[PDB]
Amino acid sequence: VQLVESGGGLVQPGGSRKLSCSASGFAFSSFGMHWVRQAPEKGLEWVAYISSGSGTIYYADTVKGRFTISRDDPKNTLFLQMTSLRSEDTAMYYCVRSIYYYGSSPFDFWGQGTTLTVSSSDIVMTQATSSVPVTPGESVSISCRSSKSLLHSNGNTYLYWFLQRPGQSPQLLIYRMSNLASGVPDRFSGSGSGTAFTLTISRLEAEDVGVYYCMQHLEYPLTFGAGTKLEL
Amino acid sequence: TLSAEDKAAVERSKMIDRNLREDGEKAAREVKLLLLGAGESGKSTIVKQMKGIVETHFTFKDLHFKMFDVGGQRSERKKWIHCFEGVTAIIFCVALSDNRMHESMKLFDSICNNKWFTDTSIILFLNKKDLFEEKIKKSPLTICYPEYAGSNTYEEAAAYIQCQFEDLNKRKDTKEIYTHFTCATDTKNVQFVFDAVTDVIIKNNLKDCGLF
Amino acid sequence: IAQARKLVEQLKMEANIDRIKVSKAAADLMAYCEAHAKEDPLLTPVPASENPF
Amino acid sequence: SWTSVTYITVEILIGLCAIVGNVLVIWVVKLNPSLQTTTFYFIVSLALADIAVGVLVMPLAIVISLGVTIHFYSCLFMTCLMLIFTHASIMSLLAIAVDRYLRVKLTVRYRRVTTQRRIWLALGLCWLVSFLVGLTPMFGWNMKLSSADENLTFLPCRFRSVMRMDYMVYFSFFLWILVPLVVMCAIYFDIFYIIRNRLEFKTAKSLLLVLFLFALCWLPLSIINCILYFDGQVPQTVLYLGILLSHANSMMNPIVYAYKIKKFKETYLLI
Amino acid sequence: DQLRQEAEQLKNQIRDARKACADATLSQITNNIDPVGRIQMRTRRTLRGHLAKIYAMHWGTDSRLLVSASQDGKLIIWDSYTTNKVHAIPLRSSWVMTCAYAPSGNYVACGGLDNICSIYNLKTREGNVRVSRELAGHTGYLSCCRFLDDNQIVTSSGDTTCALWDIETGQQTTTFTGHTGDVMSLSLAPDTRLFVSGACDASAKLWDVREGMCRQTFTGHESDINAICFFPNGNAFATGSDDATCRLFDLRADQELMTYSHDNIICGITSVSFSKSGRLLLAGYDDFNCNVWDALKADRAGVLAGHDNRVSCLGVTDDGMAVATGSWDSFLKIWN
Ligand SMILES: CNC(=O)[C@H]1O[C@@H](n2cnc3c(NCc4cccc(I)c4)nc(Cl)nc32)[C@H](O)[C@@H]1O
Repeated sequence: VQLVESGGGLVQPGGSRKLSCSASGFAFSSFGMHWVRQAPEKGLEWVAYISSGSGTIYYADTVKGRFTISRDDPKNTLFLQMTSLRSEDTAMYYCVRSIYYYGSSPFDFWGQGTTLTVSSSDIVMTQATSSVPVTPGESVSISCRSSKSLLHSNGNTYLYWFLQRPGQSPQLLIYRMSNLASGVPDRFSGSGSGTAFTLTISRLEAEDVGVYYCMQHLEYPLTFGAGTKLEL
Repeated sequence: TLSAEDKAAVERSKMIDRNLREDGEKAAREVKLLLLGAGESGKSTIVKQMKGIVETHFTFKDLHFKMFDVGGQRSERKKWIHCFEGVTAIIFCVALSDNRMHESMKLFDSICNNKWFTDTSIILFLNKKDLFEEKIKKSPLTICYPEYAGSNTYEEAAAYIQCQFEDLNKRKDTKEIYTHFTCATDTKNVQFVFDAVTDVIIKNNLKDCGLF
Repeated sequence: IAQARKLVEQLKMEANIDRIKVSKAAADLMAYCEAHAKEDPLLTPVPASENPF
Repeated sequence: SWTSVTYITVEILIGLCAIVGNVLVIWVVKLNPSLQTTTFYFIVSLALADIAVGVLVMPLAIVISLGVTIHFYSCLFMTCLMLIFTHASIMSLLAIAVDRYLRVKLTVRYRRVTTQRRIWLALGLCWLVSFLVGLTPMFGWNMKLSSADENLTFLPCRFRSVMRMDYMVYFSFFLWILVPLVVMCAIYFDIFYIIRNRLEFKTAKSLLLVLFLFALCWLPLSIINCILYFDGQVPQTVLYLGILLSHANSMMNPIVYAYKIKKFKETYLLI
Repeated sequence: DQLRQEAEQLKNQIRDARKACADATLSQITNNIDPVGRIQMRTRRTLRGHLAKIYAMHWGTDSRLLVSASQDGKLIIWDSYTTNKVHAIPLRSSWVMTCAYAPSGNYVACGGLDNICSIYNLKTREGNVRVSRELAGHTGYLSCCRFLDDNQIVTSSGDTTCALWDIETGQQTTTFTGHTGDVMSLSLAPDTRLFVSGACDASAKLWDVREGMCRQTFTGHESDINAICFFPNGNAFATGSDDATCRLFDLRADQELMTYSHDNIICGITSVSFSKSGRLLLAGYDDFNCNVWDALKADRAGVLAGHDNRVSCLGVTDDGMAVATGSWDSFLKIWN
């Protein structure tokens, strides 16, 4: 599996940039695609979404109607065409795949990201800190809080725990509050109830370091946490 | 009341429904022909002559035929034949050489009498014609079927045998028997199957309308 | 000499077999169908609020 | 008078029979899922056309005869409803004929040309042409176009008071009753010639019964009209006869189309 | 003769050891127990989407997942709460006679007239369903794939023999011979260490999946046994013939406990299932309808009658919340 984006670079305000997400190694015509962004040293922020067969298209209310989403299914190429760019659209943009059926892991593989730089109601999720110093061998607990109860009437609690190691792309750890991902080490565990959510990492190793993230799926627009960074 | 993910699930369920319907349609334009017959009856000869369970797929004049051979059945308990309802026609093969003829006759009676094959026409073949006479000269239907009292020639005896197999049909009101005699060497074994399936289908169509 | 030998050996083990009888195991089926009667959603139907279909 | 009472009684009994028969046809088709294919789509379309010709056109016709002082236009509406439903039954019969011709003529290629969508599209086209032909009179083809009395607003309702005769003759009959009959005739002649050449008097008997009952029930009232138009004269009892013959075709169609299919014969006997 | 005399007196005196210790019939004791009345079960969900006859069906282990295998070469995994199709798998052979669901929800095995038990993997990294392992090695048609673990499965065949395979290597790990006809069915025990098989020689037999041992033989019918299942506590098993008789045999009492036939029945049983309490022994018939029999008094306590062709497959969930039925008219109907 290899998602890889392009279309990054410096642009002056008032212009219109465009990004492509070439996929190689999976069935792109059977996966919904999210565009996520991340401002420099601030944190993640969801942008847009396009369900399989180009039917359902959603945007974030910050740039709703200001961006547009395109998709080529027999060519495997996903496009985001941005129409007007202020000094907040500058971010590292990621292209995430998402399959939706009973029991899927719908934020599993994240793309490598691309840098875009511009020259000069909704659910709020709060993370408790910005830096936690720790040594290997010490079990760490991270926690984040939500505005509404994420526990739907189905029984599913749509909270997602990601990890972003320094210099890399994010990686799904938990996709449903207490559900591990595809091939992550079983050292990690997620728990909590309705609004208070804690991720416990026992037997911390040297690679576990990086900025952790919590994100609700319950409501579009998808809202990310502030980002707890484990320090060593 | 649908959650953010149930909406995409229902979209996927609907896409699966669309794919199932559109592949069914494709699977319902294909002519299903069961292949039966006794051993060494030319089943093997016909499948090669034709343009576990062994399926032979061939296209003839825009008709796509799936001919299913169940001779490989280790033990023909035939509690699996009901799986062959709907088949356009049962191609039954017999050889004048092989009283294996009396074995073929009992099999033909069995197939025609089935509650599962009362509406399905039977295409009976006596394909080979190069060794069906050199035996008649030396021995007619008297040796196997004592009752025959006709001329011991090819045409007379062959016609009598054909008639005696046809006699096995116990209800000629619903189904029909299409018999073939022309030598297997000529490539017309398929053409005859094509005409018969065309006829079977034309009659099935008009019978549903009530015209028949 | 060894064609029906495995058949009579299977009949030897079918001679030496647990003999819990037709009235020794009769009260075993009545005990299973009685003591689990409240958990069966087809014998005693569930109320229409706990029905997921 | 006795003639009026007889005409009313016969009309009501015939309509009741048509409604009961078509309702039973629909019950039979819906009870058995095996009877839900193209041929049964056409049959049920004819069944609804006949339920319309028996439920509204039967009491619509009784009202027209009584001649209550209902608005000039309210009467033209009653007449147009009768024309739309009757022309719909006739078009369903021409559809069944064309479906049979296609099955007999397209052979195997039939199912590759006839899909469900095209079936609903042809049934709808037939009902739409029926609506157009029956409602044309409200758009100018009314006695009002010739009346020097543009001020006649209230009148007793007579089919004569609101309908122009030339239409019921040159347009309704010569175009939407005679043409269906000529095309159904050629279709069934060819269908009998093909089915015979391949094989059979059972095929010959069904087609002639159908063409025998349509022509017999749609020619005599039509010629009452053709004569009246062209300066002739006709007893009132003859007029009642033609009307009853048409509304009787309405009830006869079920027994000669739906009960000819062995499957519908088997389901109906079971029920 | 000597061994024929010894085998004759062995079978007759072991039957005499059975008869002399046979105290009474199952109904003679349970006669005073009250009946359950009329279990009028209603169709809640009507799964559609198959366009051919449906030959077999297996529930998921979570009482919600489902597989249905049809004649048009399609295997469909249904979400049975919202009537949604989770998966649709094209089948190398349209001649599908049986299908199974893994007890972990990971794999799905399906086979038939092409003598090959295909095993598919649903939880992949690519998001499609690829064929994991085609178990080949049978000389005839296949029936009753039954998963033991994700690496273990027993499959019956028409080669008069059943086979315990090994999905990792792909070989026939254990071979169970002893039938004289085509084994039409098998049902795994709830403890997953034994199984029973019914064949076309009018006789079932209890086999051990560990040693390949012919532990017990069962007889009593006049025709072939078409389907089989276990009493949910794993101490009795009811079969269904073309004799129009469902029969309940005890694995320890070595004889048939009781017969489940009615005089009004014309045709034979195609499928057999057990409710979760073991109190409703369901049976699909060829008369286009299944009968929910009270398994202790043998009275038809209800008739599920919604199909337009012959019933082909039954399945009760692990909690007992439903009864999925499937027939040759391409419709699975859930009954609650
Ligand atoms: C195709 N037609 C139909 O379907 C319906 O037409 C109705 N209908 C046809 N003709 C008449 C008629 N002719 C009297 C008449 C005609 C011309 C000129 C003069 I002056 C007088 N009088 C009446 Cl009371 N009804 C008629 C009948 O109800 C049929 O159902």
